[PDB]
Formats: sequence, C-alpha cells, structure tokens
Amino acid sequence: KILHRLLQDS
Amino acid sequence: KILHRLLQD
Amino acid sequence: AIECRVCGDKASGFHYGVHACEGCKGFFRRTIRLKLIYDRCDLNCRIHKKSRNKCQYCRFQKCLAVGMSHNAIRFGRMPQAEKEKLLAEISSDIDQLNPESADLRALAKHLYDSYIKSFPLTKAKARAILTGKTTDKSPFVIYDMNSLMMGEEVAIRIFQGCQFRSVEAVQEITEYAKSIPGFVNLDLNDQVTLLKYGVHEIIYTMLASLMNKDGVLISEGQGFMTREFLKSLRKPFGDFMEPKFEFAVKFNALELDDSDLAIFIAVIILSGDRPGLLNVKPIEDIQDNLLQALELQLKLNHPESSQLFAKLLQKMTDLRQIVTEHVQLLQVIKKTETDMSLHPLLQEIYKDLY
Amino acid sequence: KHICAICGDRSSGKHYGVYSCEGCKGFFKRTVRKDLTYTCRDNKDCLIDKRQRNRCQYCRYQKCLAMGMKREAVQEERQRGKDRNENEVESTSSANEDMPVERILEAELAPVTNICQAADKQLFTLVEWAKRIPHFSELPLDDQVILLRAGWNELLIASFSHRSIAVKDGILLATGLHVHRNSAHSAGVGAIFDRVLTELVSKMRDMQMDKTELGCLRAIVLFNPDSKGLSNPAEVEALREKVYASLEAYCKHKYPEQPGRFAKLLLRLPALRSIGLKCLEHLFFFKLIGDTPIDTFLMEML
DNA sequence: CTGACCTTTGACCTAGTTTG
DNA sequence: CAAACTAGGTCAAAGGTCAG
Ligand SMILES: CN(CCOc1ccc(C[C@@H]2SC(=O)NC2=O)cc1)c1ccccn1
Ligand SMILES: CC1=C(/C=C/C(C)=C\C=C\C(C)=C\C(=O)O)C(C)(C)CCC1
Ligand SMILES: [Zn+2]
Ligand SMILES: [Zn+2]
Ligand SMILES: [Zn+2]
Ligand SMILES: [Zn+2]
Repeated sequence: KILHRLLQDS
Repeated sequence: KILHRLLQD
Repeated sequence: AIECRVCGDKASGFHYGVHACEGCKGFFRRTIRLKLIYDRCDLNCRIHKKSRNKCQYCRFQKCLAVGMSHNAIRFGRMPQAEKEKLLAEISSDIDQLNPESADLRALAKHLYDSYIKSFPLTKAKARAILTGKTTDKSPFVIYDMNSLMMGEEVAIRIFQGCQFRSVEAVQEITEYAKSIPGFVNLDLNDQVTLLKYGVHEIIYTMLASLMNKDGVLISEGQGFMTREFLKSLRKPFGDFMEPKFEFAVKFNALELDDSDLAIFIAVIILSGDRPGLLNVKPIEDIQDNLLQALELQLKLNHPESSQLFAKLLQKMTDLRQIVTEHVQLLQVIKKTETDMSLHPLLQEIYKDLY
Repeated sequence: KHICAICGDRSSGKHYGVYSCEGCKGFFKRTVRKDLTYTCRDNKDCLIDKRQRNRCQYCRYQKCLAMGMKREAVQEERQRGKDRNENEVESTSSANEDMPVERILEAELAPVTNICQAADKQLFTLVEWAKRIPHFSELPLDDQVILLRAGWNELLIASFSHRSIAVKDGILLATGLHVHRNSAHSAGVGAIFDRVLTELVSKMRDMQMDKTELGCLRAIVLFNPDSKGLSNPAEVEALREKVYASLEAYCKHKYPEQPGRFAKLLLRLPALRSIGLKCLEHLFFFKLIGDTPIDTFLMEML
C-alpha cells in the first residue's frame, strides 16, 4: 500500500 | 532415548 | 568474445597457432624454453579456469591436442577474420539458437540486462573488490568500535543501518520486477503480493554476493564489516546475522554468475505459492517459462555441474527458512526494547507476513 | 623493504593484499585452505607482535582480516586429483536407479490434542519408513537420529497434506478424524491450518501428486545435509543428489507431456518448510506453556 | 604447526612481423 | 610506412616443502 506507488510510477 | 531405541534395532 | 582452447577464460590472441589465454600461453612456452617433464596422469583431467593449475601433465597434454605448436606461430593481422568473424558457430545458431529455445536465451539476455541497470553492485564487481583484482582502494575494514567510530545503541545504529539499505534495494528490485515479461499485466493486487513476499528472499540472495566466510561489503562496497565483529553485539543482535552468513557460505559454493543470478531472482518474485493471490494461473505461467529458461542457462554455463538446477531450487526453501526465522527475531525485539523506529516502508512489507 | 602490518616483523612484500611477513602469509593460507576455526582463550584481545603472535591464533587471524588480508586472494591446492568418481562408470550407465524409485514407492506403501495423537502414533512410523528407504540404514546410526530429528516435523506434514487429497476443506489425521477447517479457527490455529490447505493440500491436489513423487520428496527432506551434527555431511548431501536424479528421471518417463514438472514438484518444498517452522512455533508455545497434552515421543523431538 | 627459502603463474610491456 | 598483432621477458605475488 506504499508499494502500490512504486509499481504505478516509472 | 526413544528415537535412539526404535533405531537401535 | 572468444575463449581459450585450453582452460576457458577469454583468450589474449593467437599464440602458437591457437586461441589461448595469457596463462596457458606462457605455460606452454615455459614448458618448452625449459625441457620440462610432468610425470604421467592416467586420469583425463578437466581443464578449466580454476583446475588449470593442478595437474601440469594434464594441462600441457591437453593444449598439445588443441593444436598449440611452436611451428604454428603467426604474426600480422587478420586478413580473413571476416571469415571466422561470425563466431564460427553462427551455423549452430540457426540450429541451437532455436527453435523454442532461441527465445529462452533471448529472455535471459533481456533479464541479465535489466538486472545490470537495476543494481549498482553486481556479483561481478563484488568479487573483484573481494579478490582484490581491481583498480580500487581496499575497503575500509570495520572490526570494532575504533573502526566503526570512523563512519565519516551501537548495535542499533548498525541494525537500523540495514533497514535503511533494504528500503533502497526494495526500490531497485521493484523496477527490476517491472521488466519481467508480463509482471505489469498481472492484477495490481498480486503484483503487490508477489513483492511483499519477494523482496526478502531477493535480498539475502543478492546480499550473499558481497559476502565471504569472514565478512560482508557495505556502503557501495567501499567498506567491509567483519563477521566476527557483528557476531559480537548486544545480547539480542549477536545472532541476527549468523543465519545470513551460514546461507551465504552455502549459496556461494554453487558459483553462480550475475547471468544466473539475474534469472533466479525473477523466478523468486514470480511464485504462485504465495498467500493472497487471486489469478494464480497467470503468475505460475510466467514462472514456468522462466524456470525453463534458467534450466538452460545453467546447463550452458556450468556444463559439468551435477544437478545444479535442482540444487539451486533447493536454496529456495532455505531462503524462506531464513526469512521466517528473521521475522521471529524481529518479533522478539518488539519486547526487549521500546524504540522500534523501523522505517514505514519496511512496516508495509513486514506486517502480516507469515 | 616494509613492515608487516600484522605483527611488526619485516615484510617480504605483499601477500593477499597486505604487507605481511612470510610467517603471517603462511598462517593465513593454511587457515583459509584447511578451513579452520580458532577460538580465543582471553577476551579476543591477545596482542600480536613478532614474539607473541603464535600466542593465540584467533586473535592473529582477526589481526589479518582487519589489516585487510583477503580470503579469496587464496587459490586452492595445486595438487588435487579432485575426482571422487571411479574410473569409467560407477553403476554402468549411471544405473539412474542407485536410489530405486520402486523402493521408495513401497516404503511409501508401508481439536489440537487430537492432532498430536496422530503425531505420536505416526512418529513410530517414520523410523519404519526411513528404515525402508535405501542407503539410510547404511548410514552412521548417529546421523540417522540427526537426520530424523531435524526433519520429523516436515516429513510428517508433507505426508498427511497429501493424504488429504480430495477431502476438501479438511484433513484426515493418520488415525481417522476428519478435522475440518472451521473446526480450527475456534481453537485459534486457523491461520496455520488454512495455509496447509491452500499452499500444500490444494497445490498438491491440482498437480495429481503421484504417491511415488511424494515419497521421493520426503526422501529429499530426509537426506538434509545441513542438519547440524553429521559427522559427515558430504555423504548425506550426496544421497540427496542421488534422489534428485532418480525423481528427476522418473518424470521424463511418466510425465513426458510435462517438461517443467520436476521443478514444479521441488517448489512445493519451500512452503513445506515455512509451514513446518510455523508449526514448531506452535509447539514450543504449547509445551513450555504447561498445557502439556502430548505424549512421550514428542519429548525428545522437542 | 611455523615460516625460511625456493619454484610457478601469468598480467603487462617491449621489440619485431605481416597485412593493406 | 601505419596499423594490427605476437613471442618473449619481467617481477610481484601464489604455490610448495620440510626441518625445527
Ligand atoms: C550487515 N550490513 C550489510 C547488509 O546486511 C543486511 C542484512 C539484513 C537485511 C534485511 C533487512 S534488516 C531488517 O530488519 N529487515 C530487513 O528486511 C538487509 C541488509 C550493514 C550494517 C550496517 C550498515 C550497512 N550495512
Ligand atoms: C499442521 C498443524 C499443527 C502441527 C502439528 C505437527 C507438528 C505435526 C502433525 C502431524 C500429523 C497430523 C501427522 C499425521 O497423522 O499424518 C498445529 C497443532 C499447530 C495445529 C493445526 C495445523
Ligand atoms: Zn587458457
Ligand atoms: Zn591429470
Ligand atoms: Zn607478520
Ligand atoms: Zn586471543
């Protein structure tokens, strides 16, 4: 749920 | 003790 | 990108009518420039980069069979290198480099490249820094307070010195994952799941690259902390690292290169045996093809390593083995201490983990 | 030329990265090569100087590590035959069956307080099963105990999680009880129990795990060379590689339509271990907590 | 077991060969 | 001749041995 951010931003 | 016994034979 | 006809490492050129390395070149010339007789050896030794300096008779003997000749010496240029410029195997590249196999090596190369751009310190770099064969300054060893004090409750400075690293690695692993054929296409909920459980296993695998029986490379690889040092810390933090060292000693024996580590890592992130997954068939799908790719990477890189593929997949149960055992200690800490300023990213990952 | 950074004596140049005296260079080598472990008798403080450097090895090797001596800078015995293999073939054409799959197969064919009843009852079975698995009995009677002590836990779980094929949302203890899912949550062990259903029972189930394949896996979980104590780990580590071989071939024969089956079968192993560890966790929590409902064979096992 | 003392390896550089 | 290569030589650094 903080990871959601790294998986959705490149 | 037990494991050793059953294994003994 | 040629190899040596005697041992293996890249050749340094055409020495005595054959592609030989600097070591095998000068071994041959030394055996001749000096009448040298090496007592027979019935055993047909396998000459490789390492074993090369074991049986002298078996080494010389072999390199005479490969063609090395004192009367085959040749200076000059390569007039028709163009001939043998197609790596003289581009005919088995239309046979071996295919069919439903040409793709496997294509997948590997892709990952090996995605791995190189994702992580700064690869096993390659790390082993030079460790074997000292590099144009750098010897890592600043840290075997006690004195040395530690020269960085620019202590047990804790170090403990949280790690938690800090993870965070950085996690960001790196993450981008690596986002380049695994089909990882983005998976349902965002399992994309996240696959990582909550992945990172840890991924870490100890990587982490073991910069570790030897005696210590571990730190801070970019410009520092080295002794195992003996860490092993001796505040009551609860002494054991904290042993398991990692034990594992690393075993994992390293397998001698895997970055090329092999780069696929193995992808196999871990993609494991359909994780809790909370929805579409398991998709995930498993990518894995199956990745495993099928790693199996070939090992056979071609370690032709003679018996059951390496099987042994490598066994280390996978030892990873979980660590991780859950680590979580236990991390659990203990919550009691015999009151300052758990563990980073908020580690909080997500760590909480709820089996 | 220089001064040895380890003891102070005169250094004959560089060795493994540091300016060492010929003495220290030889100490480091021998230590790394014969993979030795030294212990200190003081407080890891022993002083290293040309006179008293043999006074204590542990301290000396650490003085080495610290002054920067690198272990990997050491090559290994330029004098090995390094081939534990017998000339030509050791079992004509590998035999492939130095660990016969049939033998294993045969060997395989041979709320809470209720579970443990199965365990104990089942723990006398293991000596029987293992006894029947080839090359086990030819092993040192000590390593046999070490091997079975370190793995009864996992071996036992992987046995019934297969026996619970079909029988969904529940499992059959070895005696006869059909402990069903919801029947656990009440006891508080619903987390663990569910994991067994979902990453073992389930997975195992959708794979059609051949009763053989199972036994082949239990063998691999048995022949665990990492167990601490084996007077000889090399032998144990071997009997496992043999079983990797047998089972490995056994899929090429029986499941040719599935090339990646062998791997899929080995990946059931990681989960079998987490689940296994979490269980021990729920035993050293029911024992030291005086609830003591177990029997007798569970006393040496813990 | 240590460590004085002796043998090899092989990475790197120079001086001479051959192709274009 | 320049450019493209090699046989050799060199010396630090690894390896070995075997009285003490
Ligand atoms: C011992 N080193 C090397 C890295 O060693 C590591 C060991 C364990 C982990 C796992 C982290 S730590 C944690 O609590 N949770 C995690 O996921 C991460 C890194 C140090 C120590 C101090 C400063 C820098 N480097
Ligand atoms: C799995 C499991 C548990 C652990 C039991 C152990 C360590 C062994 C069981 C062996 C059996 C059930 C063998 C058989 O009869 O085949 C506990 C009690 C925490 C609760 C429910 C889930
Ligand atoms: Zn070579
Ligand atoms: Zn030989
Ligand atoms: Zn010294
Ligand atoms: Zn000491």
